[PDB]
Amino acid sequence: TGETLGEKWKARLNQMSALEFYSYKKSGITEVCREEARRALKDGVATGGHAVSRGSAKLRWLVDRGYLQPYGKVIDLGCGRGGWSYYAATIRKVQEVKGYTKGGPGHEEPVLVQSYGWNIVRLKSGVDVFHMAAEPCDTLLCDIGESSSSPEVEEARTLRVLSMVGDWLEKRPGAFCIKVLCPYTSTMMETLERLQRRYGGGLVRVPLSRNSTHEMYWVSGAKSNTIKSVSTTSQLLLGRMDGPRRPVKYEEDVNLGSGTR
Ligand SMILES: C[S@+](CC[C@H](N)C(=O)[O-])C[C@H]1O[C@@H](n2cnc3c(N)ncnc32)[C@H](O)[C@@H]1O
Ligand SMILES: [Cl-]
Ligand SMILES: [Cl-]
Repeated sequence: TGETLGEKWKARLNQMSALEFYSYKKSGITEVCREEARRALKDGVATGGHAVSRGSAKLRWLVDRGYLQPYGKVIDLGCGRGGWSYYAATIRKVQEVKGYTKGGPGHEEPVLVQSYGWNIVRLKSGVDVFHMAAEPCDTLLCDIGESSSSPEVEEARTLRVLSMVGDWLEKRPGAFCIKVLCPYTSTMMETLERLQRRYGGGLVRVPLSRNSTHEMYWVSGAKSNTIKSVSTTSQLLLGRMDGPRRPVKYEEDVNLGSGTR
């Protein structure tokens, strides 16, 4: 034994041919079509309302359902191109958005557009948040955690992120949304129970996530049980391996409009 449902999922995923993998990875998931956004942004459209990444749709999914309620000064850790920061800036109660990402050679760089509220956004590349000192904020967002074929690596990278965000959470933001790349190992589930006892919130699987990642979002507006919410997600991803391939559900891409606040 000792294999976790998610660890069993990850092995199977590892044992899957390329062929099994790419019909699996989107089997039955929710998705936005980026074709129009990607073309407009390539051409230089800044006021067409496009999201700079699929990230805006994911945060929209959570905010549309109250899984979190951004407000005040938003900090966006690992902001990449900025999908979460620009989405944050359209929300009425939000007043300031500060995004930080590493950028450079292998890493997404911030994209400058003029979606609604763009003028309260500042994205800063060249920042390794692991060496950034924590600062107060009202809404704490973190979308760091890069996929790996090894679950030991994914655990390691998730633990590293979670230790870092502890210092930010100790400043007591009222709202938060933290990517947990690997929630599925025994160490992670225990760690996550402990964090939830101290800081509240709970885990949510965003259905725009692909079947090839077990990521879940630790959000201030959930009250869910760690073991049940993570195990439920492992069985979901296991069960989409055994059935025949399901179609993708598209939602509309986000229209972030345009204009200053
Ligand atoms: C792919 S994402 C950004 C997704 C974003 N939420 C959106 O909607 O566009 C996570 C980002 O974290 C950056 N990152 C990874 N490690 C980092 C670190 N130690 N410090 C700062 N940024 C990091 C990656 O380059 C990556 O672009
Ligand atoms: Cl990472
Ligand atoms: Cl990452």
